[PDB]
Amino acid sequence: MPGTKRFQHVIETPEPGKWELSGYEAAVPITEKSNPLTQDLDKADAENIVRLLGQCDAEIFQEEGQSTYQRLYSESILTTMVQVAGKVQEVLKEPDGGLVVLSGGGTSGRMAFLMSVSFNQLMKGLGQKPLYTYLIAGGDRSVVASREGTEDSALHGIEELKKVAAGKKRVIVIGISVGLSAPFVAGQMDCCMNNTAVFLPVLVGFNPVSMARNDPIEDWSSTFRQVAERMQKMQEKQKAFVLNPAIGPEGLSGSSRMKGGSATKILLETLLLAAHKTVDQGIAASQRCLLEILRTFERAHQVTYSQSPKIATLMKSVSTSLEKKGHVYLVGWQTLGIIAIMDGVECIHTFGADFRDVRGFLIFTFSQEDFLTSILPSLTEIDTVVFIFTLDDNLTEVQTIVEQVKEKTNHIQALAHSTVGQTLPIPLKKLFPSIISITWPLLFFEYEGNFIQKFQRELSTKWVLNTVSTGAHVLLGKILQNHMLDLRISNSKLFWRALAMLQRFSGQSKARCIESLLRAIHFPQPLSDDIRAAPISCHVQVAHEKEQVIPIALLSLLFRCSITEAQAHLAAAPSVCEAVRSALA
Ligand SMILES: O=S(=O)(N[C@@H](c1cc2ccccc2s1)c1ccccc1Cl)c1ccc2c(c1)OCCCO2
Ligand SMILES: O=P(O)(O)OC[C@@H](O)[C@@H](O)[C@H](O)[C@@H](O)CO
Repeated sequence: MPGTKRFQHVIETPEPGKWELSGYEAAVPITEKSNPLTQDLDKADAENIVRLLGQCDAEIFQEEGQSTYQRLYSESILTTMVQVAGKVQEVLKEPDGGLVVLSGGGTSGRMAFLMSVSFNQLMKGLGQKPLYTYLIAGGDRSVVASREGTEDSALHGIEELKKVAAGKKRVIVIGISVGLSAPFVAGQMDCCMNNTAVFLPVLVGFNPVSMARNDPIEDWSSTFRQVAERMQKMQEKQKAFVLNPAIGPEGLSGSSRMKGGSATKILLETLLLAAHKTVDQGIAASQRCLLEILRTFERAHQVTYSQSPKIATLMKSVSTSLEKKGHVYLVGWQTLGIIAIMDGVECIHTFGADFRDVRGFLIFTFSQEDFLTSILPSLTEIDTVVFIFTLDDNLTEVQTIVEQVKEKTNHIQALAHSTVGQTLPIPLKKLFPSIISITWPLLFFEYEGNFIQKFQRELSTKWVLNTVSTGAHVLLGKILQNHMLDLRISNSKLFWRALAMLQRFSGQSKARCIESLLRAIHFPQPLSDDIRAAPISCHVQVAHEKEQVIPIALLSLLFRCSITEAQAHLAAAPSVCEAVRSALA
């Protein structure tokens, strides 16, 4: 029948109680799993949210049990990180015709960009020509934009990679997809494998390959799973690498901007630093060099969440403000400015949030007096501003801008990074009551820019910001258990995540879930055989423009009713969350 093919790969809903025993749960990729630590995340108060998300983030450094999935500290992963450092070094010693590309979509794209800059800085500092570049689904504009639709074309990934690989002779492509999921990446990797004279593909993600996506890519013939299975075979002769440790599920299910973005930096910074440090010394990279850096990143988590109670309070001020239709501003310098901009933007697609609700500023790139005259006027008593800097920044810009903001608003707070025994100039000191200071012990550093100091702080800020943004919106009641129910379907992955959420919360069959989702999407047009048979992009393009697609589809199933009936029920309830909660009872 029509639609049987497009949905061939979908697993049937299990009958109640045999979720485990049907083998459906064992097929849910780790990156899409519900994290059991957060099954009651929607009931936690602010301090528990922080405690629960800090605990989920720490799963990154947790070791393998005794059967089970390799992890970051497993010897198969570290031995792969070594071999990859090894190949990065071959390129470092022959920079003529050599290039290192870091490519991802969404947050994997954002991460790739940061790291390409840093390692380019490092090489400038040594007087060598920069060898790093990034690639982000949707071009470079995507780095600071919410643009979830762009990851779905393989050809587009292959074009972008063909532009940048110019007339180079040895190219390392590090494709980053947390879920081993994005067709953008899949196409790059497959292309590298069709020309291993020039290309070396390295695939980075956090699912076992056996959970990689296996649904058809619209412009391509292989699935992500097949591409990855073929890379893994090539690794035996060291012509491709798959670097995929499990790091456990996300605190908010499928939200791979959190743990997944963090692990991506931890994993790649570690490995590239190791490679640079050890070329200088004319020594091969080794597990022991990687470990030093890895443990430093793991100290960084401890150091960061030891400041939890102040994180919980920044959380509340952020949540309070948005409950009143207020706005929230994130202001910081150099690379922490950017990380602020990334976090705010991600709130758009993650929570259905307006660009103004949580916006980030770099001193989007609005400098000292430009921000004073432009943004400063339009503030208000309920808003919130957050300053993010090190005590090595122009601390004179800092004090100024806060002084003016303290006039137009009082819900300020800040995030400050210091080496130990650095002190807060007394004007600045006095403007912040409960302040978030994070002091970093002395560490001896090989290079001029102190790149390891940079990485720790970027990462620690990421964790604080992500925990605040996510926590703030959970507090508002917009998350259901640990799922975001009311997402906007803007790509095929989210299409599937929606369908899985319908199977999970409805318990009804695969065919009914799918029918209800397509009706919801395409309403007011009815299911035709064309629509049943259409490629997933057709449903995505139409869902992307609508509101409450998933809750409307769920209600339809629970009440066993039409789309007309569920829509009017929804509009006759105080809110979405309210209506779904009641219906779930
Ligand atoms: O497209 S898939 O090959 N892989 C999908 C998913 C697969 C899958 C399987 C069970 C439950 C949820 C999900 S989501 C995938 C894999 C890695 C990273 C992200 C994503 Cl979306 C697929 C496989 C099976 C699916 C399914 C999708 O739709 C969801 C409902 C269950 O059936
Ligand atoms: O790295 P992946 O699995 O290929 O995910 C690619 C992007 O969709 C992902 O980063 C997404 O943008 C974020 O909103 C996840 O919270």
